[PDB]
Amino acid sequence: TNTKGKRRGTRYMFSRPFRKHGVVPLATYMRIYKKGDIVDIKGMGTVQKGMPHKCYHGKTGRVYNVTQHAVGIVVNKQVKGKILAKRINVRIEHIKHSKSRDSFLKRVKENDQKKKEAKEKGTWVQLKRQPAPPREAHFVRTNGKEPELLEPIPYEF
Amino acid sequence: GVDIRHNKDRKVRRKEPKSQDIYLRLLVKLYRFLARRTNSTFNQVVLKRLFMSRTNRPPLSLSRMIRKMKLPGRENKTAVVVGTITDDVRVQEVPKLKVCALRVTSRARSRILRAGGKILTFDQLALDSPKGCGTVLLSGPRKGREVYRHFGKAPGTPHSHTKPYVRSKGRKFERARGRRASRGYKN
Amino acid sequence: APSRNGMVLKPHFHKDWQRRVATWFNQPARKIRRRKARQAKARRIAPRPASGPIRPIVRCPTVRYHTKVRAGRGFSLEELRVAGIHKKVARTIGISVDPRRRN
Amino acid sequence: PSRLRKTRKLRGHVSHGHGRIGKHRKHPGGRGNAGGLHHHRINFDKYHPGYFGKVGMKHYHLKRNQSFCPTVNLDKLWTLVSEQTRVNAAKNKTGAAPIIDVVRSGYYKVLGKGKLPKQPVIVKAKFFSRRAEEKIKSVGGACVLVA
RNA sequence: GGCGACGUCGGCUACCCACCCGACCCGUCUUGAAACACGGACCAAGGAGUCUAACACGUGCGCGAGUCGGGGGCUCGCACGAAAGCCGCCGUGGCGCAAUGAAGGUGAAGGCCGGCGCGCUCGCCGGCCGAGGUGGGAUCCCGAGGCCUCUCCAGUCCGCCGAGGGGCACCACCGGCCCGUCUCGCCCGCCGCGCCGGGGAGGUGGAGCACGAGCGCACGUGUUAGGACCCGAAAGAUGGU
RNA sequence: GACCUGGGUAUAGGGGCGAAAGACUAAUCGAACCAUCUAGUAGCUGGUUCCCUCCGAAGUUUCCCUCAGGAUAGCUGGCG
RNA sequence: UUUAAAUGGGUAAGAAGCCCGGCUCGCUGGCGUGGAGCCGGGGUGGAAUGCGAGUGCCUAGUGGGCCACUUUUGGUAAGCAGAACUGGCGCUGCGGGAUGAACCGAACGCCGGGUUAAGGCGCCCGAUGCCGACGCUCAUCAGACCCCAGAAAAGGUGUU
RNA sequence: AACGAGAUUCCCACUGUCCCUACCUACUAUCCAGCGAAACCACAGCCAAGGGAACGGGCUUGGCGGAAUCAGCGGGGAAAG
RNA sequence: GCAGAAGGGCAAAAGCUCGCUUGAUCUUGAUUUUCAGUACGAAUACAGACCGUGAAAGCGGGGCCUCACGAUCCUUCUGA
RNA sequence: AAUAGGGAACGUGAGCUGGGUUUAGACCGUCGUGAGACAGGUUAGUUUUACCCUACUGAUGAUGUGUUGUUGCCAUGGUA
Ligand SMILES: [Mg+2]
Ligand SMILES: [Mg+2]
Ligand SMILES: [Mg+2]
Ligand SMILES: [Mg+2]
Ligand SMILES: [Mg+2]
Repeated sequence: TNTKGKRRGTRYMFSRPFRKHGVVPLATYMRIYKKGDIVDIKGMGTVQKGMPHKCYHGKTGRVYNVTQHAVGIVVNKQVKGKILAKRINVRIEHIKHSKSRDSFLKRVKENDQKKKEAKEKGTWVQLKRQPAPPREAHFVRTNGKEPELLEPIPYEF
Repeated sequence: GVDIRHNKDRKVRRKEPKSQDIYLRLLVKLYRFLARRTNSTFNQVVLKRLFMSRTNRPPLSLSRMIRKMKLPGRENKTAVVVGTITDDVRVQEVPKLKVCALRVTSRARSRILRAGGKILTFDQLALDSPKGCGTVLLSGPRKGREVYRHFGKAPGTPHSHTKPYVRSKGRKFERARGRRASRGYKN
Repeated sequence: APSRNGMVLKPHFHKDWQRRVATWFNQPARKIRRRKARQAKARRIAPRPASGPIRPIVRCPTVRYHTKVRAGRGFSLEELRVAGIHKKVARTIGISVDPRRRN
Repeated sequence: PSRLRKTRKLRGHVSHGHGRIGKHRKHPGGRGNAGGLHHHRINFDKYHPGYFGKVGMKHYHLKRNQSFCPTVNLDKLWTLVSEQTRVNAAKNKTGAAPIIDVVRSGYYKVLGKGKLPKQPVIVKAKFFSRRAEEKIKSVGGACVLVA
């Protein structure tokens, strides 16, 4: 019916984007992945060996195995009525470091150095974040001039 | 109308035993009085185990009880089990521990008493320690049943280890295809 | 026709088994019948011992059972030779005789 | 107990607990183990793997008496004799080790299972394992063979 | 606080009637039936999930590393007694207590200490215990501290208690053990020196071990084989008129 | 007149007889009638008997000589 | 197809974390290197809202569906054929749409008082029996309330 | 050639087949004395339109709606078998 | 241009020419794809061997990737 | 005068007829090895029931006027 073949709906996503073809740059290979690193999957098109599947392109998993040319990644995959932790072996060119935790690893750094910064000074800094509050009762100035009158323009073709 | 629930909202525990044993009903009337009146959680755990099935109240061998009471600190407390105490043949000597159970067996209660021990019921447990103070309550291995090793994923599933229902263990009884790499596949 | 996890069974009922059924309703009445046949025989041979002759010592054949001792059929015709009693006089005095037995 | 079963409570309900649409008839999917390769195949794998095919050698006329040996492992080795004599030998007179023949208890081969107590024994059996011969020599015992 | 007799007071159902409002004939297959879909003129009686065998799980009971006389036997000849009771060197046997390999066959205990062989990735002796360890874990133990009509002197009690400890069952993980195979390697033993026996170290296959939970009996549910919830073919065969 | 007809007699069921229509064989014939195997089989139609309380679907997945049927996962209830 | 939304998909928002010191390794190897494991130790307030959760066994029925916005394929079209998302009908009464499977409101234990939703208020028929406001419109085929149950191009010195 | 209870076309003769129907006769039907069934039947029985399983008798909105019956009749009951 | 259908990919190249070769070999598991998360087929990351090639880093267990195929029983050959 | 076009379950078979179509006999042509096939041709081929309910058509009568009779009026329906 609808051709259950690997690399099927990937006319555009296993394609190098535009005017970035050629042999791949070398800092991609000089990336260091350890166990528990949070990596995100993006299959390229130049390297043919370790592309995961189109099910995982765009998703983000965790490293449990490090090999000579690849990395074992456990990702969550949505099958019909449940998710499953699938462990997929992906070569090193199709992954990169996900920055998705690195705004949390900055504010565990600047939180604990600021926690003891008030412990030595005796204050109540309240380092837990709040979402965007309603605006402060401010006081606008209209110094000298007048608010400009605008009116809806007529219709023309 | 109010919400869109699936109506769980009927808790499916037990509020009284299905057993019509009148001696066991007197223990419940002893301990559901104690559970609502003494502010101890010992008498809530003992009271909910008197409700439980014969399957959920497994037996406890006499060698786990002396293995789980030779721990540091347990030397002069009481062994409590809502369930039976069968003996181990495997054990050679028995200490002088103080126990308490529904129904110790005949050979096990001969061996505790030779060694200087003392068997109690839940009646004279309640008069000695009403709060449950100075007790080590134990349980038998409730997944020790042969029923639980047929439970799992499915025998043909890969990495299953699930023991299929065969009418006779032996050659020619569920060993050919789906069990070895030659005859078709191995699961 | 099957269902989830259960046995795979071969019931041997594919034959006209309802004409060949055996009901043990007479089995009380045959136990008191064969008691009376023991009692009415025990007084017919009145001085003689009930359950008849003396039987020999016999070791059971197999690897499973050769540790145990069983009553036999009769004496081998060389015991009666060595014990010194005739083989046609042995069974009339109360001794079971088995002529096909080797020691 | 006809009173206690489901058919006295299902009485008044039209289709007796079987459905309007499927309307349970006689034998919808065959009789017995029919279709174990065709339309009941997904049943026979995942619950009966191995059901189809030869796997071994044929042995005509086996007897379940030549291949007979019951086995005791060493935890149940001192329950073959009295309780009076596991404690009789232990109270330090001499090296008088009691006999334990398993063959009058109904066993042939002696297997291994640890924690044998430190008393010397002699044990009469027809067969041994190489663990059981050296758990006994570990407590200064002897492994005497019988036939 | 007031009012009312020999025909009046109160009352309701399978009573009858009247009015307002609402209201199509049920069963059935079906996406949908009031249907121009089928069955139904009316009434009484009959009328359809049963038993038996096997298996699974749940529950109750008895005993429990065991368990069960079901087959026999015993008792004086008793209606009820085609019962009940008993046996025990009648437990033969069944199921469980050990798995595993096609088979030959083999066949489940480790940790701490001290010593020395090149403490040499390899090891050996002895003692001490003895079913490992990690993370959660009901319950229990200890608990600084705290809690009452006048301040210093002391003991049961009680409740609050930060923290600490031992951790049941179970779950996840690591380690070990047994059987089959695979690679790698050296050593040991002699009912007799071999196209012998035994051991090691790694990885794997198993329905395994890692201080046992089964058995018998009853009931409920589910499935199966039997006429199998009830009724229904066109047929096929055997022997006859 | 290859005529009409009585009684007697012969042929019998996968057989008979047929100036042929698959006609006729006891109101039955493209295989009689009786009894038995037999309560044969049906994934197909019809029916399936008391009350109240609580929970409450699916018509989709994968395989099948599969397409009016099953097995399997989902959905449900019951027990904990 | 260079560019490229909205809607959408994954992940993170802590003690299973952060840090320090030490021991193991037969892996790695200029290196007391690298990395894994292991032991001991140090300090918990780490988005908003809501909610008690976890897990196991047994398991019936079902496996013909249909509809409506929105997005879509085949088709001249269809109360047609086939998909996507959500709701509903089937399984579901009630108020309204006169009528009704699916529209619109709202879901239902048995009743009294109150108030509304959608829709309405000449009379059938509850409620405008208001001294309702401003305009438009004359039909010899007037018009008249989602789905929805009848119309187009073109034209009129008919009137605004 | 002869012969067809065979199929067909024309012509003569003849006629109610037709124009186009009419009248008479018997036996009924019809009424009475006697005797007397059966098929069939959810409940039943006046319509127009609307909606609806798209062609209602019942339902909605209208039209309207007097007992009890007799001889006929073939539209309907998607009439019966 | 890459054997052929398309799409993706590729320039001191995955294309052209040349020099060597047989890794298109032996063996155990895991993972992915379809999926019930069963099998086949195809594939990925390893590991232990024995090898090729290159100065070496290395690369290589069939074809630049997406297809090119097949249970039980039976038969045949090979293996200790 | 004109010989307009349609509808009413392609109005109308318990109203008819049975020519056609559309069973079973037979013939011919083509097709098929054959049994047989062919909106290809030809020929011969059982057309059941109303006494029910309504509708329609006629026939008595019913309600009301105290009873009963004669003479009348026209609501409404048909209409040539
Ligand atoms: Mg019901
Ligand atoms: Mg049911
Ligand atoms: Mg069914
Ligand atoms: Mg109906
Ligand atoms: Mg809306």
